[PDB]
Amino acid sequence: SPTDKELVSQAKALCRDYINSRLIRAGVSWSGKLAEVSAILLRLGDELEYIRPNVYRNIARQLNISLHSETVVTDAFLAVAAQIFTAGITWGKVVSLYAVAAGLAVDCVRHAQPAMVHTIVDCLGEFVRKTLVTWLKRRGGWADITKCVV
Repeated sequence: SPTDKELVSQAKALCRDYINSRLIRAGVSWSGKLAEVSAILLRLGDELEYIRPNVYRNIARQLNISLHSETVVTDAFLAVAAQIFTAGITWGKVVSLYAVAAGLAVDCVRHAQPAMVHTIVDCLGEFVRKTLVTWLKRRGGWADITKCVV
């Protein structure tokens, strides 16, 4: 029965881990239950990019991002996050939120804006806190994502 504070802290730690996996895999990272969740998240995110490459691969081009400035990335992330959930919350939609955040973060890092990753993580953290946290607690928390596969 996690608290809202813990759920948000885990949301940001899961974001950092997912992003770190993607940066390392993209080749631009030149620097228990939780690990289970991270592996599921990466798996479901990858499946999303596999099935819908035109939407989740090349996030920056999809959103028409030219400058990787802090206001552009933050407004791009928030505007997509708002549209993702307008019709309800599901685990698949949460996965899509992380996939958008990581696609943006990879593009920032490739364009000499690695400082932006901290901002993306904070934006996802605050969006979860204000939009999703009560739904997560009804599911039993992040561990419920293990029910998204077998």
